[PDB]
Amino acid sequence: SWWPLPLLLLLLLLLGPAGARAQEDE
Amino acid sequence: SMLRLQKRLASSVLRCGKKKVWLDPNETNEIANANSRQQIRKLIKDGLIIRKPVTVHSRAR
Amino acid sequence: SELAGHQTSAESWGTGRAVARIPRVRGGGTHRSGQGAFGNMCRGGRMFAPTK
Amino acid sequence: SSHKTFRIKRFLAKKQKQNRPIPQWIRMKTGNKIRYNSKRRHWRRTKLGL
Amino acid sequence: TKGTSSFGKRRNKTHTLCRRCGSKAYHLQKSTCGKCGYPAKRKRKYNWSAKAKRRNTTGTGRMRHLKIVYRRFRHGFREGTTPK
Amino acid sequence: NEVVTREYTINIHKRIHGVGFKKRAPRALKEIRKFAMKEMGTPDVRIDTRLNKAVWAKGIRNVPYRIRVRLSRKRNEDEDSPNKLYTLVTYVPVTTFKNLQTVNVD
Amino acid sequence: VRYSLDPENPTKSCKSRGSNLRVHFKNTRETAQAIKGMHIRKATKYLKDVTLQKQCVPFRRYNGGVGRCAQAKQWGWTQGRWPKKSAEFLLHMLKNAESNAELKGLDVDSLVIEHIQVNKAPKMRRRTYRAHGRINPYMSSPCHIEMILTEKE
RNA sequence: GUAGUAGCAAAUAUUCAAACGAGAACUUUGAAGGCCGAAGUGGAGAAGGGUUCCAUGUGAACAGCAGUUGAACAUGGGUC
Ligand SMILES: O=C(c1ccc(-n2nnc3cccnc32)cc1)N(c1ncccc1Cl)[C@@H]1CCCNC1
Ligand SMILES: [Mg+2]
Ligand SMILES: [Mg+2]
Ligand SMILES: [Mg+2]
Ligand SMILES: [Mg+2]
Ligand SMILES: [Mg+2]
Ligand SMILES: [Mg+2]
Ligand SMILES: [Mg+2]
Ligand SMILES: [Mg+2]
Ligand SMILES: [Mg+2]
Ligand SMILES: [Mg+2]
Ligand SMILES: [Mg+2]
Ligand SMILES: [Mg+2]
Ligand SMILES: [Mg+2]
Ligand SMILES: [Mg+2]
Ligand SMILES: [Mg+2]
Ligand SMILES: [Mg+2]
Ligand SMILES: [Mg+2]
Ligand SMILES: [Mg+2]
Ligand SMILES: [Zn+2]
Repeated sequence: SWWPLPLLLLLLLLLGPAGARAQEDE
Repeated sequence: SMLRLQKRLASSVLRCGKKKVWLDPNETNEIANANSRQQIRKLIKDGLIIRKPVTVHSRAR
Repeated sequence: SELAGHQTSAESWGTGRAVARIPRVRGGGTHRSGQGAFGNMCRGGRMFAPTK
Repeated sequence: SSHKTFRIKRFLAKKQKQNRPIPQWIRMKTGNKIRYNSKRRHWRRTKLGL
Repeated sequence: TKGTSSFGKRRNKTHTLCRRCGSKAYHLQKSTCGKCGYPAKRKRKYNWSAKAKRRNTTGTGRMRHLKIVYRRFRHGFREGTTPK
Repeated sequence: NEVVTREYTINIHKRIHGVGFKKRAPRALKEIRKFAMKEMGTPDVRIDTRLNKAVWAKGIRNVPYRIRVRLSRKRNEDEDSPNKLYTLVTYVPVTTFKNLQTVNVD
Repeated sequence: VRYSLDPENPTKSCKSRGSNLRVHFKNTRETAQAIKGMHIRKATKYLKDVTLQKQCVPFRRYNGGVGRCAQAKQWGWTQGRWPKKSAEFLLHMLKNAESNAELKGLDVDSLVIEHIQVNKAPKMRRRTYRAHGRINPYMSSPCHIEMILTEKE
């Protein structure tokens, strides 16, 4: 009888980019 | 068949901790009949729940 | 249409994420946040040369 | 916050009013398509935060 | 520790419920309101956020008195009672 | 049908060998259930709390090397188990384990 | 309702069905093929042994990463596993199918299992927490069960 | 498709029996074996959370296994 629970909105957030920067070729 | 109420309630009545206050699993329904401090104070003074005296830490050594 | 083909406000992420360069709405929580904003090819975008 | 002012207790009074389920006779009316309370709020997940 | 383990330090509230618009925006450490400008005389609205005018101009409340001025204008503000 | 009662010594020092310290003494009781199951045929084994106290009375990593137990086979009723029979293992004390052997005792 | 392969001697065949039951689909498929065609005396007796881990269920189509076992030599195969909860619910339907065989008035020990279908249900969704504050879904896979039981004439 | 795969591995730990129960590795009691060891895994508050407190009832959700349990759901109470 009760309405189904959860299924709330996400809200993706920023994450680290380009893995381990490390050292660029030069 | 759920004595967690009577678990806590004797500890406030005996004025001692929860880890000790016990005897008689055999009279299970006799304890679970009761639900109040009035009820449980009868049950202390006739012998279903005892103090279980303190563990020993002798200084004789 | 005349107005409010795009009432919304958005800028685009750009490069460092794998999505695309359509503008994406700004915010979070409400699950339209992050979706495709105005333009032709999006849900809730304006039309192409909104009729006058 | 366990000791507080009166404006908050009026605000918090109304949020417990809101926070109760749907009776089973409004659900069986005519002119109805409500199934539940969507404005239902649970205090672990969604704070009201004033 | 720039992020998570210094979000645990968030403890005191700056914005608080105000009394004219009531939207948890009343900066206690200045005593002003960011939404409608409480100690000022005038209701804060600007022309760069059209939706904010749309959120709080007339029509969205009740107009619980301003409606029946429109009702009385349909007869030109009568002051008698009725015939029997 | 059979209601026999025997008495056993069980060399726990070999039935525990290499079971680690924090796991040692539970396998003592897993093995007695494996011991009591095999010796009587029946699967259902209930051991006494007196038997539990005797095993555990020197910690979980120092089990006594041999335990003179008593194997009794009984039977269950009253909207019963699908089994007819079961076991009630009980702890009989003896000081030293020389010259003793598995003697069927009524 | 409607079944795949509605039977060919329909008064002389009883049927049972299950929908929206919380188990794993890929486990329930392989145990259905072990069942299929076995007599209902042996269908009772086989699925007690899977819960007792004495006799396996071979994994024929959904085989990825299942370890080998000893008991797939009854099946001409290598990889077997011993699913409890597939066997728990699939032993359930056979007693429900026994129950319908009682009411119609059959000879319930001539009953072989003619047809048994297991197909995926609308899957229920939960969420768990991976690294960097990224949600990834975490969902069930329930399955619908049908069966037809036909007398060996 | 990957896939019944990674994975459910931080901080020493469970055991035996008994009751209710369709149903017990986890719920309750009882005994043993334990650890926190007074800068506590203890007793109480300020901030913030706002009914979470208590009781009873169910077991479709949810609790990343399970549950006969709960800070879940349902009903009713309590803050002088
Ligand atoms: O955790 C990470 C970390 C490592 C790799 C990634 N990347 N890079 N590209 C990626 C694509 C997919 C997934 N991950 C990715 C992200 C983070 N660390 C880290 N290490 C080295 C440089 C920068 C950082 Cl932040 C911390 C630092 C301190 C010691 N503990 C670990
Ligand atoms: Mg605009
Ligand atoms: Mg549009
Ligand atoms: Mg809030
Ligand atoms: Mg730091
Ligand atoms: Mg003024
Ligand atoms: Mg493997
Ligand atoms: Mg995780
Ligand atoms: Mg986080
Ligand atoms: Mg695995
Ligand atoms: Mg692996
Ligand atoms: Mg019992
Ligand atoms: Mg029972
Ligand atoms: Mg220590
Ligand atoms: Mg502390
Ligand atoms: Mg509580
Ligand atoms: Mg109940
Ligand atoms: Mg669970
Ligand atoms: Mg509630
Ligand atoms: Zn204001």
